[PDB]
Amino acid sequence: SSVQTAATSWGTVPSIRVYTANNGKITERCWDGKGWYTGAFNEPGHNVSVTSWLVGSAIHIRVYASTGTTTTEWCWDGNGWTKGAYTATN
Amino acid sequence: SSVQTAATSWGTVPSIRVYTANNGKITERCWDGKGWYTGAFNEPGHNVSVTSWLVGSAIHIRVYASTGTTTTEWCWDGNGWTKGAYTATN
Amino acid sequence: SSVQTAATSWGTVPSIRVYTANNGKITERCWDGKGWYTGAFNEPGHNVSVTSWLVGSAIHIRVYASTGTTTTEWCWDGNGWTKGAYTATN
Ligand SMILES: OC[C@@]1(O)OC[C@@H](O)[C@@H](O)[C@@H]1O
Ligand SMILES: OC[C@@]1(O)OC[C@@H](O)[C@@H](O)[C@@H]1O
Ligand SMILES: OC[C@@]1(O)OC[C@@H](O)[C@@H](O)[C@@H]1O
Ligand SMILES: OC[C@@]1(O)OC[C@@H](O)[C@@H](O)[C@@H]1O
Ligand SMILES: OC[C@@]1(O)OC[C@@H](O)[C@@H](O)[C@@H]1O
Ligand SMILES: OC[C@@]1(O)OC[C@@H](O)[C@@H](O)[C@@H]1O
Repeated sequence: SSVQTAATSWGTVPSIRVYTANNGKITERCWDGKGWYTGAFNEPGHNVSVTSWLVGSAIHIRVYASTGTTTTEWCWDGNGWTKGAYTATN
Repeated sequence: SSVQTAATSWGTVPSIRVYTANNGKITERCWDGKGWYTGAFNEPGHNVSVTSWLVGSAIHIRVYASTGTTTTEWCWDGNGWTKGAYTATN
Repeated sequence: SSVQTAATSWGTVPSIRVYTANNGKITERCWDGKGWYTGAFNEPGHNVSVTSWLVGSAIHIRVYASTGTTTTEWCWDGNGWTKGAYTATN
């Protein structure tokens, strides 16, 4: 089984985040113009998607991690990853 | 097996749409700033991807639903989901 | 068993790019307002994700193609697809 990725970007530099689900574990690689480095994201999940939006120059990322029929939303709003209010009855 | 998701967002509130493939069916959950609810999208499919774009204040969404090697495009343009012109030789 | 897609778009026409992973081959279908056609992207991979951003009117596209634990970044920056500096630790 191949890894599964999800990717988002913002601005014109750009900044890029790539999330990889590997055997149930989702980690994050980051680009800000000067080389790829490992990010703070680390959550369980066999499938992953992501969206993001800017307010001014402040980025907001939402990552959706799925295992079985359970999708968990994870939020970045400048100060650490927190669990979001997303629910879905599957 | 796990569900598969795809997400899109627009604006600064923001608005968020999350599409989930589950056992041959794709459904949609929506956020417009005050709680999650279930959206109009409801189409068969085992894999899903999405993109969207604003034209002034008007959002357009395209959802790509695939089963086997067949991929159907569904269009939102302000009032109702309609089948799109996408084709691909697979 | 179903094919896997990823989509991105830009501008207000819009331009759309849909990437399809089918049996270890990722190919590209393009829309610019006047009908669908096949693009120049052809790379090996079992999973695909995409992000894009505009620099003025010039589009920049990053496609992340994964097989096993290897993810390769492919870069469009106006004149041909080249391999990007993305690496990970998988
Ligand atoms: O690259 C730095 C960082 O804070 O940027 C925002 C998020 O992508 C975080 O996971 C990441 O650690
Ligand atoms: O600030 C976090 C939050 O309110 O952001 C908007 C949506 O993603 C919600 O699900 C989420 O809980
Ligand atoms: O959130 C309300 C709604 O009209 O927004 C646009 C589309 O996502 C529709 O499916 C959805 O029901
Ligand atoms: O308005 C619908 C439509 O023209 O929008 C742009 C593309 O998504 C086309 O495939 C689609 O048929
Ligand atoms: O539509 C023409 C084209 O050059 O546009 C940019 C990239 O998507 C290329 O693969 C594609 O062939
Ligand atoms: O111009 C190519 C490049 O520098 O663009 C930004 C990032 O996608 C890098 O991985 C990539 O090598």
